[PDB]
Amino acid sequence: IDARNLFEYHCAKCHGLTGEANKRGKALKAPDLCDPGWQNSKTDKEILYSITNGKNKMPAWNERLTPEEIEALARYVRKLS
Ligand code: HEC
Ligand SMILES: [Cl-]
Repeated sequence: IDARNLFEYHCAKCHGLTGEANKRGKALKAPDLCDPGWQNSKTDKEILYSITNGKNKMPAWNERLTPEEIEALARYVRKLS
């Protein structure tokens, strides 16, 4: 699975290509995925859950993405630090 490319289409809209949240993401109170501080405040089961189910006001991706695709993405979110 090409998790980078799934990410940049689906996700980079808010988190930015590098995972520093851009002005769209900042305005929605997005975190900086790229931040080691943030990365260390979450687990993988937490990340997988939030992509699958949505997080506070944010929608779930388990319609548009397969479980496989969500896992690759979770592993990709980790590669941004
Ligand atoms: C804006 C329109 C977003 C898009 C598109 C995606 N995400 Fe997101 N994400 C966004 C916000 C505003 C937040 C914070 C929500 C809050 O109230 O805390 C998040 C959060 C995440 C997280 C962290 C989840 C957690 O429980 O802390 C992750 C791992 C994450 N987002 C990843 C992610 C992926 C993989 C996306 C594409 C499939 C994606 N997000 C889309 C804003 C937006
Ligand atoms: Cl999309």
